[PDB]
Amino acid sequence: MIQVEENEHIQTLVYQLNKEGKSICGDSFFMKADDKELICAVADGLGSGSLANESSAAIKDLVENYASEDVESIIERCNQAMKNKRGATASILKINFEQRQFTYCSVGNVRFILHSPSGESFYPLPISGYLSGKPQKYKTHTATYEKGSKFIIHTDGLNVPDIRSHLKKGQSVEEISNSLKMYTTSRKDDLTYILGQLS
Ligand SMILES: [Mg+2]
Repeated sequence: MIQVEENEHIQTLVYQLNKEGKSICGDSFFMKADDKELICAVADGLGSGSLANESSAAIKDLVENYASEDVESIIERCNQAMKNKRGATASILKINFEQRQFTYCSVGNVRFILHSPSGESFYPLPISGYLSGKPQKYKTHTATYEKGSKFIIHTDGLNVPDIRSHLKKGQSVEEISNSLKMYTTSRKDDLTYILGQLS
């Protein structure tokens, strides 16, 4: 499944495909852009079956409902919802277009890379553990992006040797998605990513 969106400030693409032979996806995402801001999130539930989905879906729902809150507030609501669930790894990104500012918070192995035309990339290491409902010490990143920046948020189903290179070379989110096609054919795990290109 691919879904694309565009406005004056960003173009996005969401790709999601299940593990080969698996009916219920354990990954979830949420994406919403208006003329002023973007909210998005990607999550990968622990365990299997309906229980992995229950966990990542709870995140999708909370990010949509609480989108106006700061990322660390949203992720903490997500953490509380994991109590008595399998838990999930997750990443939450908010962008304010007028300021060209983004904020980011994550726990676990859902990765985020933002590539600047200047050749700088924001590429945090994964934070160990997962959202389990137990106490977290969140790390929130706040920074300015330059026009022309491109980014990806992806679950562990996408395993690419040099993701930065794909972002640098691609001229649109459709091109970057096509550039990643060889990593999507095996379907060893659920695979979810969100691409963005920022004006
Ligand atoms: Mg996974």
